[PDB]
Amino acid sequence: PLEYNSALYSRIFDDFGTHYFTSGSLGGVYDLLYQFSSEELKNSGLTEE
Amino acid sequence: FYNSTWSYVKHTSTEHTSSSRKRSFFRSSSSSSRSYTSHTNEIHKGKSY
Repeated sequence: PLEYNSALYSRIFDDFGTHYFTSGSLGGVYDLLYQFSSEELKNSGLTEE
Repeated sequence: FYNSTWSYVKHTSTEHTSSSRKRSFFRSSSSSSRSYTSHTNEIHKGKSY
């Protein structure tokens, strides 16, 4: 609308957001977390009586 | 994962031996042997992945 109607403008930012890129970089993100946990017990017992 | 393993052996033996010779113009021999064995083996395993 020509007259200010907050709702119908707000729709604009809903649909297209508030800003555009004047410049930027494109590429890819490789993000890895690996976490290994290990635990061993051994028991040996011998009696002669 | 956990992998759990128990192994038990109990070996027991008990023995008795007796001899008794007597002479009094009557002659005698007396003898007793008693042997006991109790043997227990247990193996227990739990494996979860």
